[PDB]
Amino acid sequence: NDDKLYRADSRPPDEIKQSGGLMPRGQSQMNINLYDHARGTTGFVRHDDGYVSTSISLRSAHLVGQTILSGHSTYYIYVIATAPNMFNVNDVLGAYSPHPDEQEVSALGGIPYSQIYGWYRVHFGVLDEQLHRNRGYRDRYYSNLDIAPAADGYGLAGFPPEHRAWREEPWIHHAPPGCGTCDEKTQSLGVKFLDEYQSKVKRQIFSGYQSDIDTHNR
Amino acid sequence: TPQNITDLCAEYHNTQIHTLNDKIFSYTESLAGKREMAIITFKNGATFQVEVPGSQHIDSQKKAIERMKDTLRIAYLTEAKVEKLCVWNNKTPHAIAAISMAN
Amino acid sequence: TPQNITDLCAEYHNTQIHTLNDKIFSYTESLAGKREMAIITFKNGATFQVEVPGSQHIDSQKKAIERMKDTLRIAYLTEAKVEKLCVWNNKTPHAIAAISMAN
Amino acid sequence: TPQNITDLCAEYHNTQIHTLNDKIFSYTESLAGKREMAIITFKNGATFQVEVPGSQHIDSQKKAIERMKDTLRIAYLTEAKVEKLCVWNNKTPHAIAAISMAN
Amino acid sequence: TPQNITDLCAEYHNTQIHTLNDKIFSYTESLAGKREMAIITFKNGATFQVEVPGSQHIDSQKKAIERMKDTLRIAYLTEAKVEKLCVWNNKTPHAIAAISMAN
Amino acid sequence: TPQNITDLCAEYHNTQIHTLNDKIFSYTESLAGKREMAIITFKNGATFQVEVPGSQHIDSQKKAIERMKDTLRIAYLTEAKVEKLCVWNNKTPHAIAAISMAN
Ligand SMILES: OC[C@H]1O[C@@H](O)[C@H](O)[C@@H](O)[C@H]1O
Ligand SMILES: OC[C@H]1O[C@@H](O)[C@H](O)[C@@H](O)[C@H]1O
Ligand SMILES: OC[C@H]1O[C@@H](O)[C@H](O)[C@@H](O)[C@H]1O
Ligand SMILES: OC[C@H]1O[C@@H](O)[C@H](O)[C@@H](O)[C@H]1O
Ligand SMILES: OC[C@H]1O[C@@H](O)[C@H](O)[C@@H](O)[C@H]1O
Ligand code: NA
Repeated sequence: NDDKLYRADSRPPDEIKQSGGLMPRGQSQMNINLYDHARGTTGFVRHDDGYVSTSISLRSAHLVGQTILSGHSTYYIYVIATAPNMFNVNDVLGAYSPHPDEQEVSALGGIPYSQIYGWYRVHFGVLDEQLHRNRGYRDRYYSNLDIAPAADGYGLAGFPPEHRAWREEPWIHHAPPGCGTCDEKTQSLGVKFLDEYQSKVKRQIFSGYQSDIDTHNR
Repeated sequence: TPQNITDLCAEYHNTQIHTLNDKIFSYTESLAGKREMAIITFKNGATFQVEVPGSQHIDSQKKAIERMKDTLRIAYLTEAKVEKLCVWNNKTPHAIAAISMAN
Repeated sequence: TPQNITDLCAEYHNTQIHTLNDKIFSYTESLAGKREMAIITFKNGATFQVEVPGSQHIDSQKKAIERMKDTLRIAYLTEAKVEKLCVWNNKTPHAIAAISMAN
Repeated sequence: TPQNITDLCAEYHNTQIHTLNDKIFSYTESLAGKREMAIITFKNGATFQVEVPGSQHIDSQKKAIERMKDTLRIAYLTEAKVEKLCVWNNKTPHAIAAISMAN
Repeated sequence: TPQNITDLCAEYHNTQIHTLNDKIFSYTESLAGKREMAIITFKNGATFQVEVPGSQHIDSQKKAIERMKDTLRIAYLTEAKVEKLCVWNNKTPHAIAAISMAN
Repeated sequence: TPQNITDLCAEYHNTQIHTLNDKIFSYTESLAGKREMAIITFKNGATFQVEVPGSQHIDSQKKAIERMKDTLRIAYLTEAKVEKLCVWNNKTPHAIAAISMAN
């Protein structure tokens, strides 16, 4: 469906375009681990350990931004489409979600440019009401998609091998080999997930880029 | 001049409209001699061809047959929802005359 | 030489500018004989054609008619915002002479 | 007229179907004289060509050869899963006659 | 043979380089008779054309003119950063001879 | 028939392989008379051309030269990693004869 997510970020739109989207800290194979990401503490809304966090409302994203990015004379709130690279952190980490009141939804591998609907500018903490639309966005494509179901994330929760969650439901039924080599398999599962996800986005965007071809004329 | 695919379709004999409102499930193309054609299917099992160019086509259609194969290949890849196809139903599989994409 | 679509449009009789500032809503393509053409619509109902090549076109326009059909398909599939169309309004639907896209 | 790639392949001598259900691992293209061809591979070493156009090809196949090389390039760049290839097995690498993608 | 656009531009009379380092702000294309051309603008107001093919062009340039319009269209649509243009400054708007993309 | 780009390159005395394993850094194309060509570079400074069609080309190479320019532009725009280039090294810049793309 056409639901949107929201994230305050000091990185401006030109940078986001150049970077191919909103990337996790370690990208510039990076560590991908949801439990580590969710527990991460500076100048950024959570974006370490292979994921990029968002809020489920503009109000929430703005409030988070004012906590972390006060003292930035200009920052942005990115409006982001739902798609199956996104996990509801509370649903996946369950009772072990470290900050449940934040109700975060986190994108495994970051948020590709095409998934960004647009952005608001925040000047001196004041949200400017004009939404700037992203030309890289694809509305039919992303409005046909939703976040990933929690069942696709339990196996990627990323708890350490000795963590009790791996012996409890729901995670027991999805534990990587060694969990309950655990961290090695968590990582490789994340890498596989991201590779498969990116294949779909490449297909959509790059196919559109090749829809100019006219065989007969040449 | 017709303003939409349904009215266009009614200008020809042995045609009908199929309403799919769905992306293409499969795309097949061939360079084998006398079978230089494309075939698409939809998840409901519906199968359609772009005909091999032949004496049944006038010269002005040759470029359009090539365009339609370009369009189907890339509609498949972009998962574009196909609204309707106008086809000739005196061929098996039904042969595509026109396509509309919407939604 | 014109530097924009409005001034280009003004050099021709029987033309007008439509200001859309919107992506294309539907794309229709036909290979049917004597109807080798494309039709697009916008969500406001506005409907436009790329004409079947004919006596009204000089030889230099033939390749440009083909380019325009390519442009409309990629604009549709990439959700490109169309700014303006220059069209001939002595045809139904209005016939595309030029397109501008901005942003 | 065949409705699928397997039945199409069966209309020809010296062909076989390869079932891949995988994206292309590498794409190579050449404009070197007498070697104007493409070669693709899959991850464990399966290798296919689109042949240099020659006397073994009728006119209608020459146009489709050019299309097929574009199809393979597009598929490679988009990481599109190739379902099946119909190939002539009397060439090395096996020579592509048709391709299917689903879904 | 030039290694870069600046050295290429310097081989011709009546040319100059524009260093833009920016995406194209607008793209306009026309199929109207005697104005079969494209026009691009940048946000700084700079406007450039691909000239209508004419007697000032040699045969070898015809395919290149068509390619250039393809390149500008896709550059615009993808927001590709244009590094430099080489243009003829004895036309208004200045006429594109070459383009370089980087970043 | 060669089975890969290295084999292909080895069929020609005046070619060599360059191994890049990197995306294209810049893409340049020209429509200027007698320089209807493309140039690419990589971040390490390596510079390659697709030559202007000339007397050294046979007819079968002409379509392949056009395809190569198509390939390089889309590779550039998609940031596709180029594995190897086969080039003629009796030209400056080295002139592309074949490309392989793999991750
Ligand atoms: O334009 C092509 C069409 O030609 C008709 O004469 C024939 O009945 C149709 O099946 C279709 O092939
Ligand atoms: O070049 C195309 C144009 O040709 C004119 O003569 C005609 O009145 C217009 O409707 C349009 O078709
Ligand atoms: O049409 C092309 C085909 O021609 C056949 O004669 C040949 O045996 C096949 O290998 C293939 O090249
Ligand atoms: O090749 C095209 C060029 O031809 C030249 O003769 C002319 O002075 C330039 O303005 C440009 O048109
Ligand atoms: O086929 C193209 C090649 O032709 C050769 O004769 C020439 O020496 C090479 O540099 C290259 O141009
Ligand atoms: Na969505």
